[PDB]
Amino acid sequence: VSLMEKLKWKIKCIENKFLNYRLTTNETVVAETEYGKVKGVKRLTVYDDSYYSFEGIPYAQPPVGELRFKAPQRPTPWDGVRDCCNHKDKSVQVDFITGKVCGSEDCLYLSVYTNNLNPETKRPVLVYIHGGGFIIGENHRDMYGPDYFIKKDVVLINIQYRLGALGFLSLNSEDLNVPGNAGLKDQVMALRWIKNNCANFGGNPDNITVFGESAGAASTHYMMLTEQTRGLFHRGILMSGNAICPWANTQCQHRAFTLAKLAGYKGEDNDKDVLEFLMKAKPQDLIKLEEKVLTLEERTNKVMFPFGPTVEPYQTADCVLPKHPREMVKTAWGNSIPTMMGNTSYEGLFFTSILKQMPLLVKELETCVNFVPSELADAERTAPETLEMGAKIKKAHVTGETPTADNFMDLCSHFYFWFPMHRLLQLRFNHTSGTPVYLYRFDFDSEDLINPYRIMRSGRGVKGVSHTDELTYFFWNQLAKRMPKESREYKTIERMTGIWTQFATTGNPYSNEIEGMENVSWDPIEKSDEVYKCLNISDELKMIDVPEMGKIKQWESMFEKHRDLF
Repeated sequence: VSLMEKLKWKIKCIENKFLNYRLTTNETVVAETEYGKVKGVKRLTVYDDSYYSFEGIPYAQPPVGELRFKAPQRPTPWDGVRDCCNHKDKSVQVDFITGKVCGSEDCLYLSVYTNNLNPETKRPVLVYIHGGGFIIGENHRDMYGPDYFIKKDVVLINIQYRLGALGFLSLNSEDLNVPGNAGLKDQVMALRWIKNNCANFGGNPDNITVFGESAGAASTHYMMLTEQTRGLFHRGILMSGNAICPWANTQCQHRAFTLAKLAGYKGEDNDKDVLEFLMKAKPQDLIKLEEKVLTLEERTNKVMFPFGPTVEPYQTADCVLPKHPREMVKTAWGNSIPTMMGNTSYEGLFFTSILKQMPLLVKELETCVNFVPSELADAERTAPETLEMGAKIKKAHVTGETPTADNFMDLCSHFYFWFPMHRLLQLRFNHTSGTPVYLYRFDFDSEDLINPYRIMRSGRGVKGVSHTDELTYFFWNQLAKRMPKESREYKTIERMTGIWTQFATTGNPYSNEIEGMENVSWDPIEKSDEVYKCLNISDELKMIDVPEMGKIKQWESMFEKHRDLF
């Protein structure tokens, strides 16, 4: 990230600190939790509203020392008042602006926000799980501020969980008790805390919505798949992702060795000796080195991250993912709660940054074999069958004689988001009670209000609605500002927070109390539907046929002779 964006960020970081102080009040308050009393503080927003803020609530034991790489344990109770007027540190990770490692192994906290601590009726509980490819992210308010949500009468909760190798290291040796998915197991324990305590904040434990975006969407879906969380929450919103996206799980059991070797491990490839080294290593040295773990073969085959969600190699008491996600859908309790899913209108437009450093990637569309789903393609991607599936992809996205960068980013919309969404719906249809699933397409483009991911994806002065462009209208961030109440940006904030709170409360996303939904008839998807219908969210709210349907079906055609793999 460029020196100018670095200094610009440094200055906004300084601005945000002074804004956070100014927006604090002296009105502290105390709530009960099952672990002891917590002191929160009331804060202000730039729209002159206010909310009670409880930050730094522990839902697990600090995962340090011997607890590193392991399943989370329940925190120790305390008798007194715990200071929750300040945020805790984020999971150890690389800062995308600075490129330096930041954060701490002590990161298993959650935040609880609400405009009213003593409501007259118990309120819908909204739980946000952040994305960041399972390697970055945080519940800090400079990125995920509840300022918009607290206009509505809900309780909003933002959790943290362990990222990267510290969250997702996986070893085969059953004696070592590092089956993997510690970071997902962090999410589970946070849920159990939310189930059992949200009532003390005015929240209704029988009306909980979990939602997330990117890796947060995949996490939300994982929380809907696992038996570990059955009945814990009641609605799910999958924003630009799910657990059968090709980036959302990986078999990383061999990669521990590689990471230890990068970090200075001298010795042989056996799990026990690898673990012992990794247990004593400095957390920052490990995270710094994660970028180098993937081989060139893996990157070629589109493996995006070294460590993430995995099929655990043996079953433990806290096991989250015992079979592949596609298999788990077939027995998922989550299949039978109201679900909303959606994507932006140009998801893949996100990859512009990466494309600029790697022009050569656009030549991959000449045959498109590297984008054939892994489970269908051969090792070298050279089999005649593979060139045949590749051809079906190329016909779908390459528009002229020679492939373009826009062909590429369009393909990525489908490779990373639409096609996995299509596979999940169809699969889900075969194994569900028949609860509704609603689709949205976020198609609202503005450069007047933005969020920090635009800095990362080099999205300055780029038209189109990229992956993460919609977070801007849900959460406050330190790049935001007060928007006029008549502006298109403000109206979209109302519409987005409105629909989500509408869905959270009733399990039905439609309301005529939302400006612009007067002629909206928003129907759920049926298994009989050959074509998906979605609410398209731009300046106007319009029900349409999903525009990406034709390409979606083309991708499906790759499974013609392999329908059991679909």
